[PDB]
Amino acid sequence: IIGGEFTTIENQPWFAAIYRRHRGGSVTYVCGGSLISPCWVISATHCFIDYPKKEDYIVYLGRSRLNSNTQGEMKFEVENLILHKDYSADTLAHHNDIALLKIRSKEGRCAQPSRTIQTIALPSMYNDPQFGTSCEITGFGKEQSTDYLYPEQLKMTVVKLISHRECQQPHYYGSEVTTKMLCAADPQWKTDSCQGDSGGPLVCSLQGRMTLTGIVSWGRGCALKDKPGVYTRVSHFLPWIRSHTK
Ligand SMILES: N=C(N)c1ccc2cc(C(=O)Nc3ccc(CN)cc3)ccc2c1
Repeated sequence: IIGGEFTTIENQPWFAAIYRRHRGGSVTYVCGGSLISPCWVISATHCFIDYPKKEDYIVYLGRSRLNSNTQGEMKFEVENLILHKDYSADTLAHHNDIALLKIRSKEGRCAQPSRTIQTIALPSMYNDPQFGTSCEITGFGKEQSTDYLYPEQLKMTVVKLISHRECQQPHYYGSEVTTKMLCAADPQWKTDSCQGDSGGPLVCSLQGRMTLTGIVSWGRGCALKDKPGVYTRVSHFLPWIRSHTK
């Protein structure tokens, strides 16, 4: 997250921290995710497509720092890694950038909701917020495009949704951004999601309900003028999510 503020997991309890175990035992941070039900985390296929072995992943719920075993956190392995069959990547645009991780503890259990571990509601069909609405993003991603380390403490920020007509302007993304994608950015271009925030949530308060409107997917650079963050429009994928979690 470029700009924004530092936060803790009690303010983002649906946030899942996803790591990968390498041959030799080293563990590194991969992407964010969101808890949609006790056994299921939703994220972005681009985070996993190059290393599609479910046994390699470690998922934490209730974790506030990259390298601290936060009090109340829960550690899981991935029982099922479901990638969207029509996923693809263009130079900038990522298509069908959505994945599901069925989680299980070493005892064979799913998440136990608590003050620091909670689900996030899915949106309803054809009902996304209007352009100009403020939404929040969360993640352990880069603080500056030039950084190589990620921040130790979880971050969040707030951005505004941008219309499809505006996002398709020539100086924005033209025809590369589709109706299955949602743009969001800062009008002053000072805060945005960045590398390492992929798969994490774009949460919008809509009609009084905190909703998982988007999943961090792609963008040209980070916090660049006329280059919004681009998010998978979760409402389009409700049939796919329902069918793959039954
Ligand atoms: N401007 C944004 N909001 C934004 C939003 C998301 C971003 C994602 C990546 C990134 O590194 N993506 C990526 C894509 C595919 C693969 C798999 N090879 C790995 C990483 C890099 C920069 C990003 C910037």
